[PDB]
Amino acid sequence: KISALDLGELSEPTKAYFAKCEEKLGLVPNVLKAYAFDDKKLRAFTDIYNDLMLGESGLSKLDREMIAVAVSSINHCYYCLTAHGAAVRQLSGDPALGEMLVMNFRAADLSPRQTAMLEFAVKLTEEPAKIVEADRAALRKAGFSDRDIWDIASTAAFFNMSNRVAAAIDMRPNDEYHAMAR
Amino acid sequence: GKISALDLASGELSEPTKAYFAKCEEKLGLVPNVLKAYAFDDKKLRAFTDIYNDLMLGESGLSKLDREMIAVAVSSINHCYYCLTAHGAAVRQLSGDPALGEMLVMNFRAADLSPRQTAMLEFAVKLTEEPAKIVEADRAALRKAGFSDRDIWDIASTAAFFNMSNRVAAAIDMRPNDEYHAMAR
Amino acid sequence: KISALDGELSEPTKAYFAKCEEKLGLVPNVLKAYAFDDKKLRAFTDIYNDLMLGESGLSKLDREMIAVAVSSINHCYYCLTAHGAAVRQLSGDPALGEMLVMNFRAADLSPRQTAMLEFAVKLTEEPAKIVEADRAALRKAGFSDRDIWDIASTAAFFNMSNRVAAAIDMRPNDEYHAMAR
Amino acid sequence: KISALDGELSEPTKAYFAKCEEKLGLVPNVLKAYAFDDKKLRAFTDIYNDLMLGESGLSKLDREMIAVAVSSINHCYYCLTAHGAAVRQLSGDPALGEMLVMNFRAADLSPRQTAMLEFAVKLTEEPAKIVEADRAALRKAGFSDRDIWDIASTAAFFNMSNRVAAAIDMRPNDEYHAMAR
Amino acid sequence: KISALGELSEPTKAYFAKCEEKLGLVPNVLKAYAFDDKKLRAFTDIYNDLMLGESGLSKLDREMIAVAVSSINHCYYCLTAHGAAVRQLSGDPALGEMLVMNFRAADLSPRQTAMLEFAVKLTEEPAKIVEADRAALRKAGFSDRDIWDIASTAAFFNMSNRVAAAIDMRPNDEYHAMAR
Amino acid sequence: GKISALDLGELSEPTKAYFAKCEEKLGLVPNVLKAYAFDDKKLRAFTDIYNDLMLGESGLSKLDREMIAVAVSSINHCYYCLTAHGAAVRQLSGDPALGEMLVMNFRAADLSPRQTAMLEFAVKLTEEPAKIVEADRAALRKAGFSDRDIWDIASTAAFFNMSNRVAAAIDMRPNDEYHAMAR
Repeated sequence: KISALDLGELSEPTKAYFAKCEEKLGLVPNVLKAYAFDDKKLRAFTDIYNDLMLGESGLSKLDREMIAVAVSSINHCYYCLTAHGAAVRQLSGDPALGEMLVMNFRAADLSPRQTAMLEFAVKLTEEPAKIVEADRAALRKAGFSDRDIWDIASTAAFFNMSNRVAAAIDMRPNDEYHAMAR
Repeated sequence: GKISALDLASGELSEPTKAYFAKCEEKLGLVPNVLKAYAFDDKKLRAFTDIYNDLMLGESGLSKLDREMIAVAVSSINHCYYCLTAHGAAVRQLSGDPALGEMLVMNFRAADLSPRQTAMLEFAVKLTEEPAKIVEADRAALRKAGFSDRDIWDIASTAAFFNMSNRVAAAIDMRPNDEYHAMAR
Repeated sequence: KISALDGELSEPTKAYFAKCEEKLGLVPNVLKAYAFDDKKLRAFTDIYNDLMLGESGLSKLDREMIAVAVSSINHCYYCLTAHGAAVRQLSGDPALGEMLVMNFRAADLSPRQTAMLEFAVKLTEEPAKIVEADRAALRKAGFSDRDIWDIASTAAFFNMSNRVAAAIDMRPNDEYHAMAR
Repeated sequence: KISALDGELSEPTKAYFAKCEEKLGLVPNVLKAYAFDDKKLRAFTDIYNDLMLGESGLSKLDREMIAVAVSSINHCYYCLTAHGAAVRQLSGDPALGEMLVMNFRAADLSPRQTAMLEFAVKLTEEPAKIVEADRAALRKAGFSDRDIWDIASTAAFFNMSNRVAAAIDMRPNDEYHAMAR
Repeated sequence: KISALGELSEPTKAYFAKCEEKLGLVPNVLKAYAFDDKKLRAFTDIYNDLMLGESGLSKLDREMIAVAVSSINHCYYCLTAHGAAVRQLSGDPALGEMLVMNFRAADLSPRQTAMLEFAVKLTEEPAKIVEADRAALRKAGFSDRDIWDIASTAAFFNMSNRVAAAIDMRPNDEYHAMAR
Repeated sequence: GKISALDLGELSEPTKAYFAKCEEKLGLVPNVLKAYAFDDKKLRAFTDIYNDLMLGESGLSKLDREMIAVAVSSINHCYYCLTAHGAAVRQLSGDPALGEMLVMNFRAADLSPRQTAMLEFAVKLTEEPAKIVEADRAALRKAGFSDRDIWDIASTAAFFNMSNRVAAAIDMRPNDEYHAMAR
């Protein structure tokens, strides 16, 4: 079961893409399978995911994965802590960093720059109503540009969406994730 | 004047974006400020409009008004000025009922909603406040209200998207168009 | 229906409503809810009028702003409608009403206004946790101790109003929605 | 000090305090805090006496119990002290005062008293979420619509009292601590 | 009914004889563990060492932490029992009341304030403790061992509150009238 | 390679002997035992309570109890305990995935009705212990737990509410060995 919801054969272009996934990764990420009932939806998801997590940014790819895990920790999202926790381990080379981010980032002995980024993602996840100029000013003082700030917010905001889709439908992450990068 | 509290530079709009905005303006009589926020990268703008349109306007077992109701209920919980303004105006427009618009912004429990609409909005509230605690009984209750698994998917997506949207606007102090306020009163 | 709960009005109350209808273009629905007991109606109108229209270091708009911000946290349909109308009216600024109903942090308020609303928010959300630095912060913003009293009382009062309205499902007048847009 | 906030009492206020002293053994400090404006003092005592002492399908103990349960959620030192002593005095059971102050769920109340308190808790913690089902639970426990009003009103009022007290750090009289032990 | 969930051993009978003579009652919490003498011993040892052992915190400091924590958690048993201890140790019936109710009304020193504010945050939001929180305790006049002792006292009452809560453990009637 | 953020020395010979028995049985000395080793009386009292509760006779299996520990630790975001007891769930279940699920969100795990009722009670005792009523015990009994089970469930949940708070307060650090174990 990739989820608790019941939704056709895959379209030719999704089979093409999934082939690519299986060639590059060992596997087709289950989130893509969840979306595959509707190619418009699949394509719009992959378009945003890739721009946000892989696009050009002052944040590294690992920065963004660390934001994704921090937010997914607060929300207790099993799919995302699994998939993106594997990504932190893999991108960092540090199996322990992935566990700490999954459990409590305050445990991690992060740099000031990384702390500031994650503390903002925390407030944005927990109490969006309360974000004020002082919260932006804290990121600037940490050395982030305003476009960096856009990218931190966008990433944190995105995972607030991803967590809730996954929770809503009980989406299951690939079993291969668990053993990777340990 | 500023559409957000970030201090962004920007170059010219691409000719495709100028055209696209010419049509927003021709149609809606405004270019929604969120679109202007994403115009620094046509890549992002296209991503945004694709997801928004499929979500809010594509085929669904949810009417367009149901989805604007989910948008506003979620935005009410998170106290999102951008979204309450913009989707509040959409609810008043689509229903033809300015008071309904106001109830959803303030407290949807004050509106005389069908059991179906209540079940939908109560799921959205739980997904907004405590996504860790969603269980099969939550989905079971939507099914008792008549929703298909594809509908549950659309409710969850709509509610999810607004949790993202509210956070992007909150994080950067995004400013809704002044014109929304007076519409459909 | 003015509420979810179930004879004739008194002559004093029938005449009180004649006047409201003259001065305002309507009888506020809260007055009709209390109308089953004139003792209770008089008590309410006495506290309401002293708090909102009486003497204070706060302007009447300052107090309507506090009312809306508290009602916003509590999601009170009656009070957001009624006092939102009042902010639109007193300020001449339809957008300001909406900001206060939705999120006051979007509004471009003075430091004094901001200080006043942040206190009303803490008193609404965690009154257990008020400490002397909450009072010290009002003083820095320039509030006397009597202004602090008035802010506290205005905020406390809509914590009661929000809860009566919510309990009984009290309905605001339709005309409020169209007003001052 | 009776609060953390900074002339003479009026003649009628001095006479009223002399009478309190005789009838109660003390002048309630809340009355002293209001004594800077007799209008406000009056408004306070009118609403208080009507709510707490006026005719209702709720006993006087029922209403003090609501008061203390609200104050306990809000951690109001003034009200837990003053109304806790009221519960102890009216019930003649010091243990019951304690339970209500600490956690009413330990008390072993009737199904009626538990229905009433569960509604006051919800109204206190999440007024945004009150629905018809909540009023329907009161009816099923035997309350008339007018009791529902009185229950709501009592709980609403103490959400205002708790906040005025907390905002200004209002201090209860020392004598309450030893009362009815 | 000490709770909402028989024969005592001879030692446990002896031990209850000394509490009786020393305290004027047998704390109900002891009666609730006395179905197993080794769980009773385990409890008494940890309890005694915690509240009565050598520490840079006073016995009263520790009893105040117990009450502030119990107040946040609304624990009838521990508010009653440790409220009594605070009244008795301090000599001040009002102080016990203030901590049961709201310690911010209490007029404590900056050192006592820092202590209870840390115990509060640990009770409410243990996920968010940080070095700045420990640096604020040092600033208020606490050692590293005093931080361990505060944390352990606060942590223990977070367990006690939850066992009492879970089984509806009832405090002794006699606590209520004491040191008033 | 610090066991905590506090200024915490020279172990007694009995304590060193016990730690060798730890290496022999566990492959490591739990850092929690090192934290307590400044005083053997405290170390002794901790080991006594811990072992009775986690290993002593009980209607709950050892795994049942490690699951209550991880579920509580998950709510409180306790890095020490999620690490140490996450590893114990993986080791006792032989199912790496189950350890992850309980650390992340137990509602994802394919638990029996009975197991779910247990964790649901652990959750409420963790989040809102003021609100525990007879109806919460009744639901455990409907799930088929005895009252001695209810007590053990409550004691286990309670205990980790303390353990998490001591760990968080002093920044106690779990052994790096835990992270690779039973994967």
